[PDB]
Amino acid sequence: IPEQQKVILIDEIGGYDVIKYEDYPVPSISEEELLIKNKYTGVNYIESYFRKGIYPCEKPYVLGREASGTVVAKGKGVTNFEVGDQVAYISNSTFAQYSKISSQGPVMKLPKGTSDEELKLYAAGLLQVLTALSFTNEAYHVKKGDYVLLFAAAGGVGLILNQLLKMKGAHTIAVASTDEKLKIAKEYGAEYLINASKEDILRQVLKFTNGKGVDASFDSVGKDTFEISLAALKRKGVFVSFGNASGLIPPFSITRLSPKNITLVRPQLYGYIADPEEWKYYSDEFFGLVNSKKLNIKIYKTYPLRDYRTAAADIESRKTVGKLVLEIPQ
Amino acid sequence: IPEQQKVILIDEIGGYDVIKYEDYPVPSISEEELLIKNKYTGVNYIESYFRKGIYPCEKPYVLGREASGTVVAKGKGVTNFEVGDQVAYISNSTFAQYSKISSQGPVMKLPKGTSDEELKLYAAGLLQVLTALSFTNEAYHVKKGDYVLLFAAAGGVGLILNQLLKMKGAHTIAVASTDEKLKIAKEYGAEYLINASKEDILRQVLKFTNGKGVDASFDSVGKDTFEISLAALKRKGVFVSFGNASGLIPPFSITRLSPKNITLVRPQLYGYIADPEEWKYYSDEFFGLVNSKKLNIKIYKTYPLRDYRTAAADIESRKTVGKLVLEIPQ
Ligand SMILES: NC(=O)C1=CN([C@@H]2O[C@H](COP(=O)(O)OP(=O)(O)OC[C@H]3O[C@@H](n4cnc5c(N)ncnc54)[C@H](OP(=O)(O)O)[C@@H]3O)[C@@H](O)[C@H]2O)C=CC1
Ligand SMILES: NC(=O)C1=CN([C@@H]2O[C@H](COP(=O)(O)OP(=O)(O)OC[C@H]3O[C@@H](n4cnc5c(N)ncnc54)[C@H](OP(=O)(O)O)[C@@H]3O)[C@@H](O)[C@H]2O)C=CC1
Repeated sequence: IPEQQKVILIDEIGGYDVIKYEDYPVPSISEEELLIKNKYTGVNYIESYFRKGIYPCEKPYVLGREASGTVVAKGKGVTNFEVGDQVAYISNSTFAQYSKISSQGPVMKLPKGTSDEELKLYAAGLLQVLTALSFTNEAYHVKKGDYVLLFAAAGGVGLILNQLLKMKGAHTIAVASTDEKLKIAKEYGAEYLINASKEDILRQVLKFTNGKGVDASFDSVGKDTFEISLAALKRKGVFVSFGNASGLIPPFSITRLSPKNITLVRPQLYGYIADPEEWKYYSDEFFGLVNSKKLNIKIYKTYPLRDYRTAAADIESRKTVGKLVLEIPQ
Repeated sequence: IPEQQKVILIDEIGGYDVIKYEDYPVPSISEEELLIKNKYTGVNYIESYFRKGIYPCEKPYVLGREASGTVVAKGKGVTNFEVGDQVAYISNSTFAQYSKISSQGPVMKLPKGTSDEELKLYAAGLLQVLTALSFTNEAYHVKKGDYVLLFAAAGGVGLILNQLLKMKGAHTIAVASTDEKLKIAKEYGAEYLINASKEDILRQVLKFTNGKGVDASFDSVGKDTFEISLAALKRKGVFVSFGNASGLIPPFSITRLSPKNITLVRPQLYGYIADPEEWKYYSDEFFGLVNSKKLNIKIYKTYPLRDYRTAAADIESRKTVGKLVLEIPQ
């Protein structure tokens, strides 16, 4: 195990030029930790918030949220994992050849002899599926018959949400920026389609819901959609605001939730997988759905780790559908 | 039916001197409305928000939220009520000898022979019981074994919540400004007591919840308890912010709900009794609980309508427990 490795990091906030592919230390591990050599890591929109200074982080800051790979070292007290075990896990600093995580943390042991193709699939699906599952179970518990507004409907999280909402018998009103995206959203389970580049979103939502509004809004767009979601919600509806793609929602007076008794939730994945029991619940569900092919994980493109800047530009351009994946160099 | 009556109104914002006991027209009614002669009307803290300019209202503004009385006139299209019916109802402009409401609104027909004491009881209990029922059913669905933080615990809504939370098998952590008030909260079902005037609230909450925090906070205090509730909540906890006794909560970034996946609700009673089906559900439940004295309605003091200003001063002084009621001389 080397002293140094290649990672993607940022030294400061800014545009794509601040993304660096550089030598960086391999982390040391404690008695309960795993050292994992990564093979694949998923691209997630959140990296843009850190890069732009929307979310704070101590810099130099190694990027990444999830990875799949192989345990190459373990602490003295680790019995639930073996060296050579193939794993998928949620962790920072995963745009890297080597990352560490607690053996008690959000790491799942994959079946022995898992292939590289499957490893890529798990790296592509893990974070976004866990997010979709937990947000539709706990943030707002989606019921059969619910009308649900879904923004960024053909994106990574969006395509998983489409599938889950269909499975649950919800009526999904999908919003995306092109007709070609909405076609894919439909393929993935969306019932009603709104092209935000052509149509009045609120007017269409009210049309599809008989003027009543939606039971819940799963809205990852933030600033530019806040007023639309609030207006589109039915009385007693639930607003799950879970992203900032168009910017942060400015500070608001919670009195605005009152006329329609709107419930507000601004969740993050971590808070639903924080215990071993919560992690086992959702990671087991993730595995079952993906393995049985009940959930499809659409991969837009795979890029070498050093090409993350291209992936960042692609996803932020709004051109993409599904998941972008980065191949970690051996 | 007279053309003129007496009411309590405000012409402008300010202190108690702006509360006026004034001549005012008896309202004209539409074909679907009832005219009700009031006997009793409850005091509610919300009147302070309108008087101080915290909540906007068109002035001159007649005060009141709830009353009990007798139907003295109805519109030609009304068949679900008769002249002579005794009623309990939720309506504005009820600090008055005569008020109107839609026959399709939140008004309930009381049994023939309802006594004067019962009329008083219903006017004392209606708004606060409906609030407590709906907020513990829908705003946050209280479960057996939940730890629940309760501010203003010996107040009108507070004493109802203490009783309901106990009935549901929840564990109430009651917060109030004196030991004497807390003794009453305990009598009404509180399991834990915190004197906000001399204790470290968060430290006591963490003691009582064994470090976990509360499952929900029912917090009617607003500005000055915002931070404490957020800190006191368990991971995945629900914040039911439902009053502004200390002032409005200033605008804040909803990302502050993210570290603990906190659900936020800022409900108003109306939004849970907005249609005939919802109104029937909660008003039937209110009646059973209050008529049977399963729920106790503590009356602090009864004032004549003309003396609302003393009641306003009393409740705002923080010296009161339970409900203040206004009696209208007939
Ligand atoms: N709270 C949490 O724990 C998590 C939150 N997220 C959030 O969910 C969202 C989806 O993540 P992910 O699947 O990685 O990304 P996506 O693949 O969905 O890409 C982002 C999409 O957002 C839409 N969008 C709307 N407005 C803008 C804008 N002004 N600029 C750029 N894109 C915009 C675009 O679709 P279109 O053009 O069709 O509108 C774009 O394709 C992100 O906002 C992300 O931050 C993701 C995972 C966990
Ligand atoms: N959202 C809704 O639909 C409804 C909201 N409400 C709200 O619920 C709360 C209770 O109403 P109600 O029972 O009528 O009133 P209360 O009888 O509870 O009287 C208000 C109590 O609030 C407490 N309080 C805390 N901080 C302050 C402060 N800075 N100034 C004055 N009082 C303070 C006091 O108790 P202590 O000294 O022990 O702290 C006081 O006794 C109110 O905030 C009201 O606006 C009521 C009904 C419906």
